[PDB]
Amino acid sequence: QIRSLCELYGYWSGNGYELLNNLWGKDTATSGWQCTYLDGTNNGGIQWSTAWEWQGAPDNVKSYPYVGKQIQRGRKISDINSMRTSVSWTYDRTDIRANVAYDVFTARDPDHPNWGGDYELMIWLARYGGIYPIGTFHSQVNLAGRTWDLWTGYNGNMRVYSFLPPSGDIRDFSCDIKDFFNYLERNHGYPAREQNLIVYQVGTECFTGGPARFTCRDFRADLW
Ligand SMILES: OC[C@H]1O[C@@H](O[C@H]2[C@H](O)[C@@H](O)[C@H](O)O[C@@H]2CO)[C@H](O)[C@@H](O)[C@@H]1O
Repeated sequence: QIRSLCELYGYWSGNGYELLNNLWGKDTATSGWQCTYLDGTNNGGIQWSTAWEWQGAPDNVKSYPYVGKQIQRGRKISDINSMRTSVSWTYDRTDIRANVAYDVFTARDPDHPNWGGDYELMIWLARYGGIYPIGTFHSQVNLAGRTWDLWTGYNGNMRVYSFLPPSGDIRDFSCDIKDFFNYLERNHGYPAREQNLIVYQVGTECFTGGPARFTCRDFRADLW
């Protein structure tokens, strides 16, 4: 690895991307740790991985190490035409409580901190160990060439929309996240004309299990 980010909130940025050893829930663990590795920045993308083991509090996320596309504040979702992204990943085992997911926060306050927002949009590519997203099942949705189970609910005052695979995982994925926002704007009254983009990320939410290793073989993201 080019960089090993094993400290709490160990951080790298470059090429308009960033990487964080984002162990935001680790104090709920009874044992374990996690490191995030920058493996490469080849071909306009990022190659990275994370290794971990956690015990305790099986409904509590311990971490969400992520790669993020850096974005400028003050861009309304309605004024973003496209958020094209692809990811290729593997997990070395699936007998763990964890997901793989895109995470996007938006907020009416363009200076809202990066830990949250008014709204959260997640696109889950894996659902291991019997975990649930925030909220309850809403409806099925056709986007990005797939069918999704949409779940909705609240994390504090933040409304969370999570799009889940009905079965299996999706280890190679590409999409335009604006398709997901446009669907929410049409059918859920999502106020895209007053919501600003805060973060644009992919990573893995880790609850319990391991030793486990997530490998992001390639990540690319753009927006226009
Ligand atoms: O806490 C935020 C985190 O929640 C995760 O869902 C939890 C949920 O908080 C809890 O109420 C329920 O009983 O357990 C689930 C896990 O199975 C959610 O999966 C994450 O996306 C979210 O970041």
